[PDB]
Amino acid sequence: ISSSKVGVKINEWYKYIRLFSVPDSEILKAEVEEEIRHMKEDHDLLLYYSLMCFRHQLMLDYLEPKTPKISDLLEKIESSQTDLKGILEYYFNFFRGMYEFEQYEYLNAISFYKQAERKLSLVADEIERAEFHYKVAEIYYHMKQTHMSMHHIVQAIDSYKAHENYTVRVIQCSFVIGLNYLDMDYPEKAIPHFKNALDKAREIDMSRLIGSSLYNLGLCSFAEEAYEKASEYFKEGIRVYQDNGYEHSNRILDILLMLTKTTFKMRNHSEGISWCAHGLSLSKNLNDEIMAKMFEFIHALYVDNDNEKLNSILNYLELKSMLSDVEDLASDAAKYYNEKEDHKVAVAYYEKVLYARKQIQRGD
Amino acid sequence: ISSSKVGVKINEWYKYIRLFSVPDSEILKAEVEEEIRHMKEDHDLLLYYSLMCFRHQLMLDYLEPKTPKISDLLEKIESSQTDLKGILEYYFNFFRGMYEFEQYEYLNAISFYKQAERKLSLVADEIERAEFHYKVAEIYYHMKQTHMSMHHIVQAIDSYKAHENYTVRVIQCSFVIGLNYLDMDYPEKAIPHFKNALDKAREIDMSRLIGSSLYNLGLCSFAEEAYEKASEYFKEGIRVYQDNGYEHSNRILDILLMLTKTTFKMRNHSEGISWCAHGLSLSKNLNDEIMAKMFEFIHALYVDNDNEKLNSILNYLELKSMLSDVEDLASDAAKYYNEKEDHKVAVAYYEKVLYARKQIQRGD
Amino acid sequence: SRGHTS
Amino acid sequence: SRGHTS
Repeated sequence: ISSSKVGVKINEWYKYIRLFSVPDSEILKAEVEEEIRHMKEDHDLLLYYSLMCFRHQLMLDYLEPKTPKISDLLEKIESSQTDLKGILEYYFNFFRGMYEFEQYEYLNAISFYKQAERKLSLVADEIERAEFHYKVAEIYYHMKQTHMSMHHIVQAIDSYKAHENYTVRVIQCSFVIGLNYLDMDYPEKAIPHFKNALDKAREIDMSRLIGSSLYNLGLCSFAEEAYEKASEYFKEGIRVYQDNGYEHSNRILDILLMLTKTTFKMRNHSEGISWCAHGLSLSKNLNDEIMAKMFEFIHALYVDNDNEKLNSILNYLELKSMLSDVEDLASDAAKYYNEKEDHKVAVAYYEKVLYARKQIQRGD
Repeated sequence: ISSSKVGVKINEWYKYIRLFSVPDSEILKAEVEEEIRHMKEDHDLLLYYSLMCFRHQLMLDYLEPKTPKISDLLEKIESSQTDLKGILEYYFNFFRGMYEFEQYEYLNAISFYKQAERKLSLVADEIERAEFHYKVAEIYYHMKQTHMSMHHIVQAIDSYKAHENYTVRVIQCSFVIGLNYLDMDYPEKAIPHFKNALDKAREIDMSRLIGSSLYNLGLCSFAEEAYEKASEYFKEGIRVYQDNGYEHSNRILDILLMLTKTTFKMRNHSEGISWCAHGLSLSKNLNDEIMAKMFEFIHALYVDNDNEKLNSILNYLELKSMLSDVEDLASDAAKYYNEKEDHKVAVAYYEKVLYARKQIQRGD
Repeated sequence: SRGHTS
Repeated sequence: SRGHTS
C-alpha cells in the first residue's frame, strides 16, 4: 500500500516548510501529489495532505504577499473534521489557529491554539513544539499577555537556538522577546534583541525582516520619546518594504501608523497629514478595515478633535479584542489633550487607558 | 543520646502550632525545654529549638496582640546562621520571611521566602508545603502580583481542604483567593469566598477572623460603590475587634482607614473627620508609621487639598514597596478631584495611578 | 487598601 | 501599536 511512503514525504514536506526552503518544499509538494495520484482513498492521508498544502500556502504568502487559493484550501480542510485523533488533530487545530490569527480573528485563534496545546505530548519533535511555542507566544503578545508570552517564547527560542538553519524563526523570536520587554517599559532591554535580529536578517538578506527590525527599533525610540530617531527608523522600514516587493503587505501599515503618529507629535503638522493620507488610502486599497480605523483615530485626534469618533473607534477595537491598541490610542489622545491644557477631556481618555489595562489584566 | 527524641518532639510541636492548638503547643514547649536541659550541646538542635520558639511566639502574638519577647528570640536565632543545611535551613529562611512580613519588610520577606522556596523538595509533608504556599501567596497579594498569588493559593487551599482541623488556614486561604478576584475587578466572584470564611469563622468563634471577613466583605461593597453597605460591614468589623480584645491590633487600622474613606465619599464630612481622628491617633499609639501616613493622605485629600503632602506620601509608600496602596490612594484623589471638576490636578493623580500599575506589572 | 489575609 | 512579530 505504501501509505507510510506518502506519510513520510508529507512530514519531510513539513520539515522544509519550517526551514523556509521553498525549493525543497515545492519539490516535495510535487512528489506527494504524484504519490497521492496512485493511492487508495485514505481520508486521513488526504486530510493530512490538505493541511500541509494549507501550511505550504501560509509560507508562500508570507514570502510573496497576495497581489485566493487560501480560501479554497480552507474549504477542503473544513470538509472533514469529525473522527479526528492523534497528531493529525493537533495539526488541524494548530494550522486553523495560524489562519485565524492572519484574519485578525484572535479569539478563534486562541481557542484553536488551546485545543492544539492539549495534545502537545503527542509532539516528539522539539522543533515542532518550538513552532507551537513561538506561535502561541506571538498571539499572547498581541493580547499584551506578557507573562504568558514570555513563558512560551523562552521555550521556543532555546529549541531553535539548539538547532541551526531556523534563523528566520530565531529573528521572529527575538522580535517577540524584545517586544515583551518593551511592553514592560524596558526599552534598554529590548534594543539588544532587535539589533540581534537586524544583524541576522541582513545576513540572510530578508528584506521584510530587516524592515520589521527597523520598525521594532523605532518603537523603542518612540517609547524613549526620541521622535527624530524613531521617525528615521520608520522611514527606512517603509523604504525597504517598498523597494523589495512588500508595499502591498498589510504589515507596512503598522509602520505608516507610527510614522504618522510620530511626525504629528514632532509638531510637523504638514508632513504628518500627507503621511496619514498615504496610510489611510493604502488601508482602503488592502481592504484592512482595522488598520484603516486606526488611521481614522489619528486623523480625528490631531486634526479634527472628533472625540465621538475616537470613542467609537476605541469601542470598535475593544470588540475586536485588541485592547492593547485601545490603550495605545487612548494614551495618544490623553497626552495630546493634556498638552493642549484640555484637562477635562484628557481625564476621560486617561480613564479609558485605565479601563483597557484592567481588561488586559483580567485575561481568562 | 536520644537526640531524635528532642527532634521528634519539636516536629510534633510544629504540628500543633499549625493546628493553632495553644494547649498542645504549650505542653510540648515544656516537654522540649525539659529534654533540652539534659542534652549534649547540639548546636543544630538548639537552633531548631530556637526557631520553633520563634514560630511558637508568632502564633501567640497572632492570637493575643502585644499590649518584646520576639526580639530576644530573633537575636538568638540570628546568632548562628553559617553551616546551615537541609530542612533546618528551610525553616530558618521561611520563619525569617514570616517575621519580616510582620514588620512591613516586604523586600526582605520575599528574599527569605525565595530562599526557602529553593529547598521545597526537602519538605515531604504536604501540610508544611501548604503553609509555605499560603504564606508566599499572601505576600504576593500584598504586592498585587495576582497571577503568582493565585498560582500558590490554589496549591495551599487544596492541601488544607484535603486534611481537616486546619480550618483557620482554610479561612485565611479563602481571604487570599477572594481578594485576588477583587483585584481583578470580580467582586461577584469574591463574595462567595468571603461568606465561606465568615461562616466557618463563626463556627470556631474566632472574633478577629469574623471581623476580617466583615472587612473583606466591605471591600467588595466599596468596589461596587455600595458605600452604605460597605460602611456597615466596616462598622461591625470594628465592633467585633474592639469587643474581643483586638482594639490594639495593627490590622484594625485597615478597617478604620476604609470606613474613614467610605464615610467621606458618602458626603458625611462631619462623621468622617471623627473617624479619621480616631484612626490617626490610634496609629500613633500603636507606633505604626505606615498606617499613620495613610490616614494623613485621607486628611490631606478630602479636608486640606494638600497635594504636596499627597505626593510625598505616595513617594513614601513607593519606597515602602507598597505600590498597591499607591494605586488605591492616587485613585482616591483622582476621583475626588475629577468630581470637584478640578481636572488639571485630577490628571496628575490619574497619571500616578498609571505609573503605579506599570510598576506593579514590572514584577521581577 | 489591602484586604485582610490574616 | 503592536510590534512586528513577523
